[PDB]
Amino acid sequence: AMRQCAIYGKGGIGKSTTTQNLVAALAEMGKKVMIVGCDPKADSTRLILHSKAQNTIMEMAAEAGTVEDLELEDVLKAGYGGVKCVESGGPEPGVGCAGRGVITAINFLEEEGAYEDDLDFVFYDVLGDVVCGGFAMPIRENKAQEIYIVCSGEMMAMYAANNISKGIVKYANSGSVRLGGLICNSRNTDREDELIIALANKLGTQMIHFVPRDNVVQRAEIRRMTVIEYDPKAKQADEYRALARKVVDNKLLVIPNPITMDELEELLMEFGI
Amino acid sequence: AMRQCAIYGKGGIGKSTTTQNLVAALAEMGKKVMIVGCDPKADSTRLILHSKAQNTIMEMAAEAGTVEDLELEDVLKAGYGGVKCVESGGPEPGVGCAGRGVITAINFLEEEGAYEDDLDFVFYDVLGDVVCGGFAMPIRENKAQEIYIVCSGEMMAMYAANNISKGIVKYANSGSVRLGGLICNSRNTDREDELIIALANKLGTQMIHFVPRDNVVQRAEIRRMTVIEYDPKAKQADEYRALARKVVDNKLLVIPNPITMDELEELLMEFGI
Ligand SMILES: Nc1ncnc2c1ncn2[C@@H]1O[C@H](COP(=O)(O)OP(=O)(O)O)[C@@H](O)[C@H]1O
Ligand SMILES: Nc1ncnc2c1ncn2[C@@H]1O[C@H](COP(=O)(O)OP(=O)(O)O)[C@@H](O)[C@H]1O
Ligand SMILES: [Mg+2]
Ligand SMILES: [Mg+2]
Repeated sequence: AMRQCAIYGKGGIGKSTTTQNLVAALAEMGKKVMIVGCDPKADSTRLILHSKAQNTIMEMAAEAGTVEDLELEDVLKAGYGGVKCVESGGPEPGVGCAGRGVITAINFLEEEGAYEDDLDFVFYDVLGDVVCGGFAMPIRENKAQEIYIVCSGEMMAMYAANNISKGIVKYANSGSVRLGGLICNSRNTDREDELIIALANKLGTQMIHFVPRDNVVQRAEIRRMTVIEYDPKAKQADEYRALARKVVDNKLLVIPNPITMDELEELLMEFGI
Repeated sequence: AMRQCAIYGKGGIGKSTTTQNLVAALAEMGKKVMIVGCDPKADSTRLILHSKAQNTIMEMAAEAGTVEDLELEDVLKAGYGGVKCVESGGPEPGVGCAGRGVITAINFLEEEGAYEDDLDFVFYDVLGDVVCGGFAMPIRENKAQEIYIVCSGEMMAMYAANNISKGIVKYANSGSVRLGGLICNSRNTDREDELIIALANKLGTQMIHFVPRDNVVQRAEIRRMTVIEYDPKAKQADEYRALARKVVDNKLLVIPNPITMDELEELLMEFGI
């Protein structure tokens, strides 16, 4: 078996930084992991690959002719800890549906046997500002059974978490996609941990980890590395190791209870944010 | 004539706060303005209307039967300074295309004669994390001739500005949609104004105003008002008045020059962000 997980959240909240560091910690532990980038920004694997980014399936298919002219061994790339990496890509802005590349990529990976039994985890890093097209496909088509939402005390980040949860509820009659937890990627605000715990409880889930804001992230990323590789002794490396451990041990996967806008505002008012 | 403007930018960057305050300042000056909300969050008019939000055209059409059963006088609502307000709405998460309501709304407004000659400005407040579907329609279909992008020193906010600019370039052969400027909505970071000026120069535009981070915004919004209405003497009210004046006087509308990821990273490295 393998655990298929998707990391969702609003743009800029820390999906790719959190995913790549979490996965590096899992690889450091001895797990076999694949990351599938499902965000048009297409830099979801660069810290594993030590790279600028990664050429996308959409780009490589266009240069080869069709996606069938591609071979998996040409598309998947291995980096830190043997983690395997692939980017979906997507159409240029103003052209077609921004999520169309996700559908092409996941189908290609399935057909070509990328989901070999020896994998322990797959992580999809998915744009979450809209829940439609290819960005909804991991939920709609039962590709990621465990959804973890990166958020913060920012109202927009909490709204996004609630919106993603509404999408999970919409497809709960089929497949087995569930909300696994919230990950608070801190903005260094007071009581932020308490706020995200409260939100998770209202949704029916948990806050799986509170990730502190730490400048070591930027110093590692300037050098195209995870904190795990860049400075294994960093306090922030231990934070990502704690997040990885709790993801491994997590057994709570729920159909969430989306809340009203009044509930979100009350949370913010209460915790003095 | 009227000036048709659209405010784009990544989620949570300050589009709705900036738009409603800018428009309040324009109304305070004696201009006649309409705001069209083009973000599924659907709270782009609440500070003009003193409201929780506004019921959307998609919602009202469903309750009436068809969009043709709606009357403009039932849909448009007037608030502070006589500013007229309408919300597009959109499908629930996981269902259909998140931007579909924008197409329905703009077409309804055009057909029903909402664009009366006495209007001086129309502002569309548009989700910008993806540039596709109804979110691209104001650009693709020549609805907003002047695009202003709210951003900040945040890398993701600058990436979004570059992405929106790529969409403008894509449709420059038809219609007359142009980039009018960048608005820096500050994160209280050092040299942020210099950084956004540099980005604007690389794109071929200008930074039309630097909006400071000021807690008076939250105090006004808790009370469902713009800063302009809440505390007309606030320093931040004068900031929005300066932004409004410069939008009124702006004559630079360009086909932008999108930059490479290396250029963005160099900007960030240079200004020590
Ligand atoms: N815990 C953290 N501490 C410091 N910086 C962070 C942290 N998490 C993310 N960042 C920074 O935030 C920015 C956006 O993170 P990213 O993972 O790219 O967001 P997303 O993938 O959700 O768009 C990056 O520059 C990253 O270095
Ligand atoms: N200049 C500012 N100073 C302080 N808070 C701000 C400022 N601009 C925006 N905000 C706050 O940022 C949050 C997001 O702004 P909003 O306009 O809703 O973003 P968007 O419409 O782009 O999603 C709001 O809570 C708003 O009060
Ligand atoms: Mg990312
Ligand atoms: Mg808004």
